[PDB]
Amino acid sequence: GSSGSSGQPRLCYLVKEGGSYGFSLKTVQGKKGVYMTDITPQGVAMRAGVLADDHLIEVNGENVEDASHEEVVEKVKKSGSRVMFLLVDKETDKRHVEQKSGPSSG
Repeated sequence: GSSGSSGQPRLCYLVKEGGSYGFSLKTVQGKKGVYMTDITPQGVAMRAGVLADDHLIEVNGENVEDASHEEVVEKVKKSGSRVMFLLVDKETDKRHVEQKSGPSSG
């Protein structure tokens, strides 16, 4: 329904403008759920105020936290022309922070 519009996280209301939105979704191995990776500049996304590496919480009012890419990509196209994306900032959230590894040779 309409219980709760905005709260802790930021509401990113996307509005179809040119061909495809200004964001891109991708599935990462090991991780559960989809999120924004490519945020086109001065585009539909960058305009809505949606940052990258933001774990999806719900689309058009449909929790996608543990939703498969297929479920989302389909919910977005079906949604119609506009959609409501809700995610958290990359800084606010917390990811697996550890001594990253570089290139190995030998």
